[PDB]
Amino acid sequence: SSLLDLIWLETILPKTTSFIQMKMSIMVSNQKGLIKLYFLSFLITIMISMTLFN
Amino acid sequence: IRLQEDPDPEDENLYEKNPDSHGYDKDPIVDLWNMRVVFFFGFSIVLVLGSTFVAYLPDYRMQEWARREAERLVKYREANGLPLMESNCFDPNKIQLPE
Amino acid sequence: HVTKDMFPGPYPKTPEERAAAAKKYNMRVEDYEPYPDDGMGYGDYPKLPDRS
Amino acid sequence: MLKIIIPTTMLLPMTWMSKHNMIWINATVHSLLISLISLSLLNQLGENSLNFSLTFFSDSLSAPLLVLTTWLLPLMLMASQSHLSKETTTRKKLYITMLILLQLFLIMTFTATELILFYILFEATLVPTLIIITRWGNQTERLNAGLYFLFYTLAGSLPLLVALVYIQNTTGSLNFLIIHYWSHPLSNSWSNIFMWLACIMAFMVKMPLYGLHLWLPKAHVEAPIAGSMVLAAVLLKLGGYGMMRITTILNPLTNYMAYPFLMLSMWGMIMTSSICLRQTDLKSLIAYSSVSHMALVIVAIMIQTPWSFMGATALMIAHGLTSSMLFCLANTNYERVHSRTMILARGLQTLLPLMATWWLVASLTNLALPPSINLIGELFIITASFSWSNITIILMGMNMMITALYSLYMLITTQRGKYTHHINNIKPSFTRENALMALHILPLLLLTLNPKMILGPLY
Amino acid sequence: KRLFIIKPSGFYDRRFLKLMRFYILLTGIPVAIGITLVNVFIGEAELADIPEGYVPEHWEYFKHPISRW
Amino acid sequence: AFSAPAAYLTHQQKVLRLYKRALRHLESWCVHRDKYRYFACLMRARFDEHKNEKDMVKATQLLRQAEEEFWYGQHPQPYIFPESPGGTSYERYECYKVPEWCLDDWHPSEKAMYPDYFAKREQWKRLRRESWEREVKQLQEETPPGGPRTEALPPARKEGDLPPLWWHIVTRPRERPM
Amino acid sequence: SFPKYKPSRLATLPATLDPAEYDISPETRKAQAERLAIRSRLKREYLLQYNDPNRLGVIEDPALIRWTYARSANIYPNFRPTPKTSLLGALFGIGPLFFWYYVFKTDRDKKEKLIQEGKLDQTFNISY
Amino acid sequence: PDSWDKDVYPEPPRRTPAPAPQTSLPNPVTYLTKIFDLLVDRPVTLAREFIEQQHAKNRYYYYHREFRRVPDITECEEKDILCMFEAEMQWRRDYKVDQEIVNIIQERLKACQQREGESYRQNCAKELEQFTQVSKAFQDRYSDLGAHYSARKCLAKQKQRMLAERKAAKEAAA
Amino acid sequence: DAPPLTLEAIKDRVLYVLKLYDKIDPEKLSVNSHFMKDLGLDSLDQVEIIMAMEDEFGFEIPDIDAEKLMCPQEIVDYIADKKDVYE
Ligand SMILES: CCCCCCCCCCCCCCCCCC(=O)OC[C@H](COP(=O)([O-])OCC(O)COP(=O)([O-])OC[C@@H](COC(=O)CCCCCCCCCCCCCCCCC)OC(=O)CCCCCCCCCCCCCCCCC)OC(=O)CCCCCCCCCCCCCCCCC
Ligand SMILES: CCCCCCCCCCCCCCCCCC(=O)OC[C@H](COP(=O)([O-])OCC[N+](C)(C)C)OC(=O)CCCCCCCCCCCCCCCCC
Ligand SMILES: CCCCCCCCCCCCCCCCCC(=O)OC[C@H](COP(=O)([O-])OCC[N+](C)(C)C)OC(=O)CCCCCCCCCCCCCCCCC
Ligand SMILES: CCCCCCCCCCCCCCCCC[C@@H](O)O[C@H](CO[C@H](O)CCCCCCCCCCCCCCC)COP(=O)(O)OCC[N+](C)(C)C
Ligand SMILES: CCCCCCCC/C=C/CCCCCCCC(=O)OC[C@H](COP(=O)(O)OCCN)OC(=O)CCCCCCC/C=C/CCCCCCCC
Ligand SMILES: *P(=O)(O)OCC(C)(C)[C@H](O)C(=O)NCCC(=O)NCCSC(=O)CCCCCCCCCCCCC
Repeated sequence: SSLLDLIWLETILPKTTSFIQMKMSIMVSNQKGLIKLYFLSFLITIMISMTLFN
Repeated sequence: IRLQEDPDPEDENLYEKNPDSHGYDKDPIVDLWNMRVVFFFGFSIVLVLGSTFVAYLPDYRMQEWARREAERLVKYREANGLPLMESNCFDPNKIQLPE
Repeated sequence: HVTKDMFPGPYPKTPEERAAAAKKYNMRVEDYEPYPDDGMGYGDYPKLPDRS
Repeated sequence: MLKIIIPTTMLLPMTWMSKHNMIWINATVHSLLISLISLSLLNQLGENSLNFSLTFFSDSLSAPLLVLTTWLLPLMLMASQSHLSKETTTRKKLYITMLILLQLFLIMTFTATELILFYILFEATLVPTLIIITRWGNQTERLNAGLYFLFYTLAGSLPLLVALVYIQNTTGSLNFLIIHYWSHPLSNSWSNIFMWLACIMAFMVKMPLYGLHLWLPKAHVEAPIAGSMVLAAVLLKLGGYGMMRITTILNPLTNYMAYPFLMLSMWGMIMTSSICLRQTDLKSLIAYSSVSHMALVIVAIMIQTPWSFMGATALMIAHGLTSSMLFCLANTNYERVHSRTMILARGLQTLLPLMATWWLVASLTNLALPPSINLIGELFIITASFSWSNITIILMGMNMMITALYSLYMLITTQRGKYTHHINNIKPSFTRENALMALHILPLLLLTLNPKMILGPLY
Repeated sequence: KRLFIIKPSGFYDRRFLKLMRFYILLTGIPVAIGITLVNVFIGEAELADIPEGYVPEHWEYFKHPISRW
Repeated sequence: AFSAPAAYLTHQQKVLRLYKRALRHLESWCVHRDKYRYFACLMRARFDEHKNEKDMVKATQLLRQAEEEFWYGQHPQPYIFPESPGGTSYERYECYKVPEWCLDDWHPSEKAMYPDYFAKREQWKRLRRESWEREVKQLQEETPPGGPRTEALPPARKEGDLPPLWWHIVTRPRERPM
Repeated sequence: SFPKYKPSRLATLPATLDPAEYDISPETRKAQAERLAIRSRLKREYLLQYNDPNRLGVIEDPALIRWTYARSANIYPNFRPTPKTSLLGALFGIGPLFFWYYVFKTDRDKKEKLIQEGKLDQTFNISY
Repeated sequence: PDSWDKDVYPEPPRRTPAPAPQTSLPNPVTYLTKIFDLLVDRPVTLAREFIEQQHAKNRYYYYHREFRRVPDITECEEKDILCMFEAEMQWRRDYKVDQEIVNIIQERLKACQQREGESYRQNCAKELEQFTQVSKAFQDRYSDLGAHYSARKCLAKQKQRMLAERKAAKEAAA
Repeated sequence: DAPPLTLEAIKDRVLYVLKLYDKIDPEKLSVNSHFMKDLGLDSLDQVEIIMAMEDEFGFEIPDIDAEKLMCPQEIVDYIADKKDVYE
């Protein structure tokens, strides 16, 4: 009941996936809205697209 | 307190106003007729009629037909010395094995 | 009628927390003893004697 | 199947145009009429299924489930009318509409002749269930329960959609008759392994398989009475029906990919019975009992023999009826004392005699007491598993012992003993509640009388 | 001397049992009477070879009169 | 069971309970009445021998030694009265005990079957309802500001009053209800 | 003298044999008085609510609520992954699965070997 | 009786010994049998005679359905759905008939064992051999087809069995 | 089954037992005489009296309640109250 059903079977599928999604969501949405920053990101993306993709 | 919230009302008892209550509704007449329709339809109609319908369902699974066919085949085979159960479901003459 | 502060909580770390937990469970501070913090999820629930 | 589908789509306008005090009466009467009409599907053939048209067909496996759904709707109506007295007329009509939509989707699911339509409908069953749970549940945990249920089921089912469209592209048709007559062996390869995994994992999540079951205690405990009744009686049987239907094309890969699922099902059946032994909540106890029974059904389907399929079908029907009855009894006791703790209310044997009799009969049917169809299905599954291997008897015997132990423990704790001194609001059992219990139990005994009606096509 | 026996209300359980028995026997008794009369008077069919050139119906392929109906 | 327990057992109470328990187990060993009388007189002689002791530490030591001796020499299957907790007839009638709150939920026809009893029951209910405020006021007047330090309850200090917290004690189910 | 009694987990020490019962400090008496006072306060509250004529319902038990909450809902938030928890979870949730897999796989391998070798008594084994 | 075929359901001729009493005491079994005949057998016989007389007034018949043979899965072409369906239905009906044949033989075996009683081991050797042959053939035909059995799977199993037999015969003749 | 008890029967039986006790003079024994103050007994004698009453009536008086039964009338009232005797 406790160790398997309520702790580890909760830790493997539903809790770890939710934690990963929350962390990635915070990482993606943690932007200060600076055009300089994301336009430099645009420049990096343009260079990567030009070079890596052939 | 942080809200203007109603207090939790006390639980209501149907037997308080209607001593002979079936528990279906507050109105006595509607309660009685709900009980009547539930009991009549459910018990009488569904239980009795559906159960006798299932009991007297026609033998579409061919249990009796299969028994009669097996009896005829056993009679024919044992009356002529043939095996009662064939060793092959299909004909080796009609089966062409690869070489 | 039970308030949110009258529910089992985390493992008590300080004497203030232990005193609050003992008061919560209607138990004396000296008689209150939580399960060891092994990460098994007991929390601040008291470890009453194993008798029936 | 239109003679059954259309009456439900007419039940909807009846519910929305009835008077405020006649909605329950009309819905119950016409649901019983629809059930009586749907009893005709039990006249099955001995060679092939009943192919009504290009879209809907009925089989010896689909018929008992349809009859169970049509019979279960009025019982849900009775319980809902019990616990929804103070709701407004519009919300009562909305609740009845949700129940009607769920029944309609279940009927179309069990009668769908194509795999993609079956997928669409058995996914459509989530929306009314989620609305019912997250809207008319009592506790704060209904939201989390609905999230768990929805996301478990969908994470299971999306790869099933991908597998179905891939199978359609590869073979040309998803029609069940075509995929059965034109079935070809599944070679041992990673691609076939992952197709097998997609299909079987979707249906295992729906079953639920051990290790994929948390959503079941969460949803069943926190759902209203009607939601709990439909979740255990029918919605759990979608996985078994799908696995019986889908395993046609998965051979001979099933002979080798079934080991992890068989081990999980057996050991988790033991584990969930043991969990039932030490449960402080009655609804949780019933939910874990459901988990154990569906794990046994999973074992039967995975071993995949003609004797296992019959036992699986019988166990599905019997478990549906028994779980509905147990949930109804627990809901009555909850309505008495407004709490789900099992040891809070005791002495109910001396406070409510006939309800104690209903409890005793339900507990006797929960454990495999012969000649009940519960025992018939369980014994067929146990014998098939014994033929599969000779230690499955050890596992099944342990499970049966723990099943009897926890069933009688629930009965003794809830009924026997001395009543709680301070609980003085336990009014005499209502005629409605007693009629609900009688309508739950009598069909079980009649099916015991006539067992071949629920043994599936393999009979 | 006789002492009062304190018991829970059994009127509601007795009423439910009476109503359930009545509604089961409301249709059960007529069904039993009809089945008995059918069995006694309109007995079961006798198995016989199909006459040459005759095509019977399915209800003529079934035996019991109620199943044939 | 009718007396509120104290915070502790005194030395005299401990030794008296040991005396009674030892006599009971000796009677279990000595089935016959004359033999039991002989050995019980010897046991009381031992207790009289140790009756006078100025050193309470030595008295406690003797009590501990006697307790160890009893635990070694106890009857594994002592005699227990049928109604006593270990008895064969213990708690047999707990299923027949039904309360008056269950009684008042009866149908009007069931109530009318017993006209005279329910009149006295209504008189009892009026007596209960007319005294609760006095009972609770008396309880809150006598208790210390800190709170009750024991489970004892006060009597009725006035002529027209009833002892507080009396309803369930008075109306508890009979020993043989049915 | 007489043989000593060794208390166990499932056969505890009797109260009359506890050495702590014969060494009573004045602090112990104060602790006992405090425990009795706590019990008396709880008993008084319960008896007041139980003998209230106007009460119709269940007297809520905060102790019962705490017990049912700790047994069910307060387990995961207080769970920390430690070596002990990890080892116990791995053992109790994996070892039985692989053990039964090994047992059944060996049994079925032996059965299949016998079937292929054609020296297994399969006569009358019609039902499967 | 004429209800069932005596050749399909064999039964040895009964040999009831003639009673040869050796005591002057009355026979309580004989007296009780006479009372049973006078109190039960005659009333039930009269009731059944009335019932049969009622039945004879409204006599009607029911027939046994006949199925003509259709080409089987061996004759069916590959992915010919109509012929495949016909062959599958015929194979299923034949499977049911074979199951009932095995049931008939098993019933015969059980009845012979019970009839022979204390000497069933020797006197029932004839019925045990028939059951052995029937069970062996039935198992060889429908042993491990599976839950989703079909005429194609049974044909494949028969082909495998025939290939094994041909290989064994060729090895023996080599 | 068994005939019901009465207050008079309980009193007669307890006085019977106490008069068969050899440390109590039956002439100076009344239903209101105290075991310690005016009968001259002690704690062990009171324990023996309680055990004798337990044997007489076939039920056990708990030790917490037995210590306070210091009078034959108190014993009668306790036994009648436990046995539900009101006449
Ligand atoms: C109160 C609440 C209850 C709730 C219950 C739960 C909920 C229930 C829900 C509803 C359920 C619905 C069920 C539907 C059932 C449908 C009917 C059905 O399937 O019937 C089956 C079947 C019907 O057969 P069929 O296929 O229609 O036709 C049979 C033949 O082909 C043709 O037969 P035939 O041509 O030979 O003629 C036969 C004819 C005529 O037969 C006779 O006449 C035979 C007797 C003749 C005796 C004559 C004696 C002499 C009298 C005159 C003497 C005068 C002279 C005296 C001289 C004195 C001496 C000098 O009799 C009949 O037809 C019998 C009809 C029986 C109808 C049964 C209906 C059941 C109830 C349905 C409704 C449900 C609700 C309850 C209603 C209750 C109503 C009461 O009937 C039976 O099985 C009847 C019983 C069988 C015999 C008794 C049992 C024997 C068991 C022995 C073994 C076990 C022993 C060990 C015990 C355990 C261990 C200790
Ligand atoms: C060769 C002939 C063979 C037999 C053929 C039989 C054919 C019968 C044809 C007539 C049927 C319709 C009339 C009777 C209907 C039942 C009434 C009854 O019994 O009431 C008594 C019972 C008991 O009556 P009561 O308890 O109210 O009255 C007792 C008497 N007093 C007034 C003194 C109190 O009625 C009820 O309980 C009422 C419940 C609700 C009934 C609603 C009926 C709606 C209309 C009928 C719908 C039927 C649908 C069936 C399903 C579909 C078809 C399978
Ligand atoms: C004491 C009472 C009885 C008195 C008897 C007096 C002596 C009579 C002597 C002669 C008896 C026979 C005379 C007629 C002969 C022909 C019989 C006949 O027609 O047989 C036809 C057939 C015979 O089989 P058949 O295969 O020959 O069919 C021929 C069909 N005909 C002739 C009509 C074209 O028998 C039956 O069908 C059996 C009777 C009907 C069974 C089903 C009844 C259902 C009733 C309704 C159920 C409930 C519905 C409502 C539900 C909701 C309620 C609220
Ligand atoms: C208060 C005291 C209680 C006990 C006493 C009650 C009164 C006495 C009752 C005694 C009954 C004891 C058992 C004896 C039963 C006799 C009748 C029984 O034997 O008949 C069965 C009849 O079986 C029925 O089929 C059972 C009906 C099953 C109904 C299923 C449920 C009905 C719909 C309910 C909807 C719920 C759906 C649930 C999921 C599907 C046997 O079937 P069968 O031998 O062949 O019938 C012969 C007729 N033939 C030859 C023409 C076929
Ligand atoms: C799939 C379908 C298969 C075919 C089905 C065919 C059958 C059709 C089924 C018809 C449904 C039967 C009616 C349903 C129950 C009706 C409920 C009802 O009667 O209402 C209660 C009703 C009115 O509402 P009140 O209680 O007064 O509320 C007042 C609020 N101030 O109560 C009463 O007072 C009425 C009392 C006398 C009426 C008695 C009615 C008896 C029932 C029989 C009438 C039906 C006629 C038969 C037609 C047969 C057609 C085949
Ligand atoms: P009343 O209030 O007058 O009671 C007098 C008392 C006893 C309270 C004294 O005032 C008192 O406290 N005296 C000093 C303390 C004392 O007496 N200590 C010793 C008493 S215990 C003792 O001596 C027991 C020894 C013999 C009995 C041992 C029992 C073991 C045998 C049992 C065997 C089990 C089966 C037979």
